[PDB]
Amino acid sequence: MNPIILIIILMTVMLGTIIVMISTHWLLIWIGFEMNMLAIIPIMMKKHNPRATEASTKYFLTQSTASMLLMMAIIINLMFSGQWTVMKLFNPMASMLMTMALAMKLGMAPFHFWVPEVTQGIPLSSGLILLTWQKLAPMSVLYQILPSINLDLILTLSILSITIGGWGGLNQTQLRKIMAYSSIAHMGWMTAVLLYNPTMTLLNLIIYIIMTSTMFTLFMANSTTTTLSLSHTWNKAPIMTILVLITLLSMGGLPPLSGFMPKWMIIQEMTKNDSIILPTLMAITALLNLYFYMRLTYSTALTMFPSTNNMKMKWQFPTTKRMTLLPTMTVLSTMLLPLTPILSILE
Amino acid sequence: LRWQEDPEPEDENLYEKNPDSHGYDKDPAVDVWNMRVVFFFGFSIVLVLGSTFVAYLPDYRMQEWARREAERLVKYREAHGLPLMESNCFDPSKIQLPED
Amino acid sequence: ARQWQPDVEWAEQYGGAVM
Amino acid sequence: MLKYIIPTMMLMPLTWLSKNSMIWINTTLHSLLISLTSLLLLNQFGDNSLNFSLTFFSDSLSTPLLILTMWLLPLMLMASQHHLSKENLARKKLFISMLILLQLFLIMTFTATELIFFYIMFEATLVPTLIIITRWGNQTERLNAGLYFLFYTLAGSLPLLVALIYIQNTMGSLNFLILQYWVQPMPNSWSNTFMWLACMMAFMVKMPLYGLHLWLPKAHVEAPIAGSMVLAAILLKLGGYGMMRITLLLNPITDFMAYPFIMLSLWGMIMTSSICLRQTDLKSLIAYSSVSHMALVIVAILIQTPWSYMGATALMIAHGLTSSMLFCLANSNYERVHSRTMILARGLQTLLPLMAAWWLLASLTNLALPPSINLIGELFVVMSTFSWSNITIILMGLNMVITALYSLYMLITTQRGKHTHHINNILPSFTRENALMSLHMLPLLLLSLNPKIILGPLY
Amino acid sequence: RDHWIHVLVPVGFVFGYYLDRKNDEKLAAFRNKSLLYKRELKPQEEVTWK
Amino acid sequence: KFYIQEPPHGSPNWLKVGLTLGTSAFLWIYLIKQHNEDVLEYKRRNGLE
Amino acid sequence: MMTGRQARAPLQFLPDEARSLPPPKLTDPRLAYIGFLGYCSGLIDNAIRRRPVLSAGLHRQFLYITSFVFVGYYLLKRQDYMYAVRDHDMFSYIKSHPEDFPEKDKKTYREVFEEFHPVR
Amino acid sequence: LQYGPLAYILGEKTTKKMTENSKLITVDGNICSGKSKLAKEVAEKLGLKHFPEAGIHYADSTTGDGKPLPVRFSGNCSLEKFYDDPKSNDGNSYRLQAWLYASRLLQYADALEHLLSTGQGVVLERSIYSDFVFLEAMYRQGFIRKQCVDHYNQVKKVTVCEYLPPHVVIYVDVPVSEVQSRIQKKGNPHEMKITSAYLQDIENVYKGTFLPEMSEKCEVLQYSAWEAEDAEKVVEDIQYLKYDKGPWLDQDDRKLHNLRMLVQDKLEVLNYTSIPVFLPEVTIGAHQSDRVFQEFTELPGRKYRAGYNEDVGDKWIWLK
Ligand SMILES: CCCCCCCCCCCCCCCCCC(=O)OC[C@H](COP(=O)([O-])OC[C@H](O)COP(=O)([O-])OC[C@H](COC(=O)CCCCCCCCCCCCCCCCC)OC(=O)CCCCCCCCCCCCCCCCC)OC(=O)CCCCCCCCCCCCCCCCC
Ligand SMILES: CCCCCCCCCCCCCCCCCC(=O)OC[C@H](COP(=O)([O-])OCC[N+](C)(C)C)OC(=O)CCCCCCCCCCCCCCCCC
Ligand SMILES: CCCCCCCCCCCCCCCCCC(=O)OC[C@H](COP(=O)([O-])OCC[N+](C)(C)C)OC(=O)CCCCCCCCCCCCCCCCC
Ligand SMILES: CCCCCCCCCCCCCCCCCC(=O)OC[C@H](COP(=O)(O)OCCN)OC(=O)CCCCCCCCCCCCCCCCC
Ligand SMILES: Nc1ncnc2c1ncn2[C@@H]1O[C@H](COP(=O)(O)O)[C@@H](O)[C@H]1O
Repeated sequence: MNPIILIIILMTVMLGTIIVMISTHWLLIWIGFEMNMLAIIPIMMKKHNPRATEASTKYFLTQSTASMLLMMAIIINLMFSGQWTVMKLFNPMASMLMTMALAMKLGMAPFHFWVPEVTQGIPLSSGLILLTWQKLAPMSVLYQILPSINLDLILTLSILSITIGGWGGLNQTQLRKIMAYSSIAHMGWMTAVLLYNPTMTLLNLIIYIIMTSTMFTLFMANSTTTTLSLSHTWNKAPIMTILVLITLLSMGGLPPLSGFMPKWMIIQEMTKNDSIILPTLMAITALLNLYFYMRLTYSTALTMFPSTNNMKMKWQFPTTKRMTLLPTMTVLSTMLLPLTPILSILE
Repeated sequence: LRWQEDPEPEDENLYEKNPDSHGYDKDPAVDVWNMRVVFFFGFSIVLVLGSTFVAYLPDYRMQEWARREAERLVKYREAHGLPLMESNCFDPSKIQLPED
Repeated sequence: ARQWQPDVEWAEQYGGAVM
Repeated sequence: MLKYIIPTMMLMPLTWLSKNSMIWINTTLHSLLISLTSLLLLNQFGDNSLNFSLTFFSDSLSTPLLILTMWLLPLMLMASQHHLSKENLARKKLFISMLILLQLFLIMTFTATELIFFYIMFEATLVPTLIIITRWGNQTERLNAGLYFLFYTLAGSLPLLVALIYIQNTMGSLNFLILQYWVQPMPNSWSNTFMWLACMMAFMVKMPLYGLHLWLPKAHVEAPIAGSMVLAAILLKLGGYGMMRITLLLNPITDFMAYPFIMLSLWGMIMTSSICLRQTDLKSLIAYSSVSHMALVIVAILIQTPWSYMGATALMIAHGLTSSMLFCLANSNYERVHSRTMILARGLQTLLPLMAAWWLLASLTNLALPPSINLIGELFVVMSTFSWSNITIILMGLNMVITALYSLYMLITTQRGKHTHHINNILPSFTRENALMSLHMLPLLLLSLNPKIILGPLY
Repeated sequence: RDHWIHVLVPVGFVFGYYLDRKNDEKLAAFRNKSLLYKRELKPQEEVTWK
Repeated sequence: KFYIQEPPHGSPNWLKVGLTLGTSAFLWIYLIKQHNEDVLEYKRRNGLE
Repeated sequence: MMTGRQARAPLQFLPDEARSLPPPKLTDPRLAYIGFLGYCSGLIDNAIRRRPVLSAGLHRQFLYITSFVFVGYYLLKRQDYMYAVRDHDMFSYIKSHPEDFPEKDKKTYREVFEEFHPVR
Repeated sequence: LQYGPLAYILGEKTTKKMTENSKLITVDGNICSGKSKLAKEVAEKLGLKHFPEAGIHYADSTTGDGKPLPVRFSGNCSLEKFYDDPKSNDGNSYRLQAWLYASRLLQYADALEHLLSTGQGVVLERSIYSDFVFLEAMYRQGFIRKQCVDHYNQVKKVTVCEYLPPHVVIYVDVPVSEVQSRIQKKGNPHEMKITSAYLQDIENVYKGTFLPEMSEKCEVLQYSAWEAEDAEKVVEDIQYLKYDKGPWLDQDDRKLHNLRMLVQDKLEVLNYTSIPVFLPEVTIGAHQSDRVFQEFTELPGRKYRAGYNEDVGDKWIWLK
């Protein structure tokens, strides 16, 4: 791709998310989602193979279905309220349709069925954009309509996302599908606390984006898409094994790491509202995510899988890849728990 | 056949190249200084001065005081005809009871 | 005597299409 | 406690900036200096605990555990420098940094005034232990054993997180000093039943409880020597420390919730001891003996009498020293024969007489010989469980037969009889090994002269 | 200094000890104010403990 | 020389070093200026001078 | 939760009443921890490009420390401001609704009867 | 780096520096075809940069001090031991061939990097399009296994697709008899052990597979051994070639910018050379890999990134 065209298209992706974030009219919300999808399709088709065309087709169909259900929810809001302010919806049918549309745009279960395919079909950088930047706009719309979101619907979506994103990654060897099922489970964690305290939703979103961006940046810096090629990293760059070790232990929510920070706070906001069974079963189901993280740490850092002979040539070259913010994101995804009361800046 | 692998190395004997080895290191000066550090800062410092410290603790959890204080109280109330210990720990005048 | 490190049979268990 | 936290943290630049021949000696020296300073925790009072700050305090329960924790790091460095002599220098420094980080988590585990900081350090102790087992263990099964050690602990402890935050919302605080004075009676209900289970099962896994103990004869066997020392000497005692802190909040429901678990321990210490009669793996024999000894600490906490808590903390300190010495002795044979099979190398008193004297003293303290603090804790738990029910002495006394029987059979198989003919690499005992045995055993025998410092908050 | 590394742990002790004493002055709310130990200040004395 | 090819990080990028130290010094002096202005504004608003 | 409080003056990082609050000291332990995070970021940046970890790029390490201290100072100001707003709204709501917050009679333990449960 | 997206934005187009002389010419032939002078002769008639044929130590020549490393650090394979025992148990045959394919891939990356950064054409000797002709000639002689052929085809399928073919392929028609005559006149005691069926398989995969598939994507010039002695005839034939085939026609600034970004990142060039296919001829176990890697770190000038080595005299490291 032409770099000027790449910059204009990425600024258009950002502009779509911004127009979702800053606008007060539902038509501009729908316009921002349309602009975001329309600009992110070439980022997914960056390399021009049949897998990226399949992934972009599946992404287009699911996001287009979600955009049409979003506009039907908007139009029903116009029926029952005569106005267009981006606030609570004035009909439970419009609330259900908009919650379904945003659960499709986030790829929460049982609308998760596009996330592990599309992430596998696209490169690692566009997978990073899909799993970090494409969450910000629908979570903003969910942030603004939470007076009207049905409790049972969003909690069913949350627990179904956590359980399906737990069991999905247990069978995987591809790193992009592992990050995608990790995405599904984390979106379940983010929407389980949305109606109780949306500040912890914003906390979980920020800590998730930091940890996901760390893992995709490590996968790009080592050019690794499978488990078995990530297992050659100790013979190529032994620092990256320590980095994926601490970041995968952090994404599992093991204390004293930063990814223990959201889910603990989530439990801390779900027991104040007298829900005990629900954060308990959520935290027990998070052990599945921890299990396939531990599988990756056994394959990469804590053991040494056998390498090949041609690795000796790759010893004679240093990584010239721009590892943008990788030490910063590594620190901010592991050593951040003593700064846990910083979350009040998100209030 | 199987892959390109280093063969199993032998287990080393620290007494062959150094018959005065203390087991710490294969460099003999490093080995003897490791021995002296372990024996001085472990036995001469922590064990001897630590047992001296534990032996001379200033009335650890004030048991001795509690003997001597008890030796006050009995001596106060052997004389006054008071019983040596009341069965009520707290004064019954300052206890309200739930009536029935 | 030395530490067990994973062989080819251990490594190929992580190299299928599914685990 | 910041006079102990900052030197433990300064052990990190002490071990990463040392010369390559110096990284064991400097860490051993300064960890011994920290362990010498650890005796200033003995400023304990008959009425009040030693309350340092809003975050840190220490009563007479945490103080022997802290002195044992700060004492075990030099002994782990001595134990683990021979088999990691051929190791890469940076991985050797990472090993020492994992042990330093584990000690750093432990000393503010035992001094956490607030219970969720106790939980955070208590679960932070997983990560260095897991990394040590799964990275510097010897055999293949260390990965599976690390999985069992991780997912029994977390499956027990993530209910404990919800339970502690529930106490945080209900009482307003998880300060142990506040909860000494604001504790409410916990009435009989199903809500309080699963409250009790969520408070207790994480520590039941950590002790281990019989039936939940399956992580231990893998995680204590598939680990290196420093990992086995810290697991059997300190990390089994996080469960007893946590129970002695958390059964304050669980009254009066514990007085009938304890009845199954007491059975699981009173029968469990019969079974696991009996398992030690028929173990082929010496390291597994020491592991099942650890389960057998910690069953008494479970019973003594669950009957919650003063004599039981005194005997339970005495038995925890004594078992820490004894089981750490037994693992070090099993490693002293394993560095020579390269197999943990107990029937392999026999008659070792014919070849290693002073080391056989160390085996003899460790096995006599294992079988609770008076007046060792092993016997003091054993005997006080027996007294308190006799006051609990006069029949339990049978299950005590039969245990005190079998505890003798595996302690001497281990002595008879390894050290006595005719030696194995085909084994000819039995070197004389290095000065490091006998130094390690004496630094295990001489504190353990000196504590018989003054046992009141290891008898806990209600001496 | 030829042995600058052998002061990392003792100075880290003393500084830590220092901070412990520095924390005590922040917990001096009830100094000479408890019902057990309150008393009149002796001459040439401004606080009971430091 | 030692290397057969000139390394890109052989000689320091003096423009980048100058920008680094200039930005760092500017951030420190702006931080100390911000902190002194904030303690002055706090003492002004609470009448504690 | 406090979405209506910070909506009349939107997108203000530090409002004017935040200047009524005492700023974090430059010797704040939280700020020194964020400086330590910057130092660790400098060390990881030397490690991933295979530089000498403590020696190479002292200008770069110092800009890491400087940037984290600089960002974290404002983050701590906003943190202290939001907990101050939290307590201020709490206390004004307790003062504005005395029918919901009664002053409870603290009984002494001579009147308070608790059931005794014997350990035997 | 030096070149990136910003330099492409700020005006550095590669069709500006792409003259008529900017031709990538690969000279091919059997083991003693004598083409190596001819290649150099073309590079001294057209002003092209000559690249010699990559042996084991090509990557050693490009990196560090440019001197060859010991054989345990680079290659782990000997050409002379393949000449001695081709059916050897240690798997040296395909290990040597896979290391040679990686070395030729690094050489082809350097060739395209020079051609796209300077606009000077590059003469190569037996590029990656003509490496398989040895592999098949080993496999037809039973020197490797079919699993080695499948591994090579995997690595080739994911590596050679990323690049453009040469402009000109120069092949030298030499019979097996003249090859063995020049081997016996060469004097190498190991190279005289090459069988005649091996050379015949080399020439058969040359004339049967390589040139029939390269005549479509570039221009073949097939000389005999006596008319390859006259360089000026070959260069006069090159200067009157009407380039009408191959994907060098449809190369705008964008595609060649992407190719130049590829060939300047060497670990992405060498990415899929080490695909985790566990073949016993190339799989190095963990203890040997750890030992050889920790020894490679202790080589002089090899512990750090290149401008960060005190022991070879790098200055101002605290400001880099
Ligand atoms: C505060 C200051 C305190 C000062 C006094 C010290 C207090 C006790 C500390 C420990 C004393 C024993 C240490 C040596 C044993 C370990 C090494 C060994 O085997 O050496 C053999 C070796 C002589 O043998 P060898 O011919 O050269 O070679 C050995 C053979 O190859 C093969 O050897 P073997 O099999 O022929 O000979 C081993 C033999 C084997 O004999 C046995 O295993 C039978 C022992 C059990 C039955 C008899 C004792 C029953 C309990 C009654 C005694 C205690 C209460 C008495 C009071 C009245 C009743 C209440 O054991 C003995 O000969 C040792 C006799 C004493 C045994 C103590 C009980 C151990 C049993 C398990 C625990 C039971 C509760 C312990 C309560 C401790 C109370 C303090 O001895 C030495 O070289 C001695 C080295 C220096 C020892 C220093 C001890 C103190 C260290 C503390 C330093 C810091 C504080 C400063 C004080 C320093 C004072 C000098
Ligand atoms: C503590 C928890 C962690 C455990 C591991 C810690 C390891 C690190 C090391 C820390 C420092 C050491 C800690 C333990 C110290 C214990 C020692 C100690 O302080 O003792 C105090 C006890 C104190 O006893 P005491 O209470 O009567 O002392 C009176 C108090 N003063 C002194 C102030 C008046 O010391 C003694 O008893 C010393 C008596 C003299 C020496 C011993 C004489 C008899 C020895 C046996 C003679 C033979 C008898 C027959 C047997 C024949 C052979 C079988
Ligand atoms: C080692 C592995 C097994 C670990 C076992 C851990 C303990 C076993 C029981 C755990 C139950 C879940 C945590 C309970 C927390 C109680 C906190 C509380 O407020 O309780 C009172 C509350 C009462 O509600 P409330 O207090 O909000 O109500 C107000 C008060 N009243 C009752 C008067 C109206 O209890 C509950 O809300 C439910 C408690 C039971 C929850 C059952 C769901 C979990 C199912 C079992 C999971 C077992 C472990 C899973 C892992 C197994 C291995 C993979
Ligand atoms: C309340 C919250 C409101 C919102 C707050 C802000 C949220 C920010 C979320 C940021 C999400 C960033 C997504 C990734 C960056 C976008 C562009 C991109 O993907 O760049 C990658 C780029 C592509 O280069 P290319 O050549 O295509 O790579 C393939 C190699 N052949 O280059 C590469 O591939 C090089 C490899 C490194 C790229 C990593 C870039 C990471 C940048 C983001 C850091 C994390 C976010 C900031 C911190 C948290 C903030 C909340
Ligand atoms: N399979 C192979 N057998 C023999 N030589 C090979 C093989 N692959 C590459 N070569 C190289 O081709 C050269 C023959 O051409 P020349 O450079 O004229 O000697 C050898 O010396 C090797 O460097």
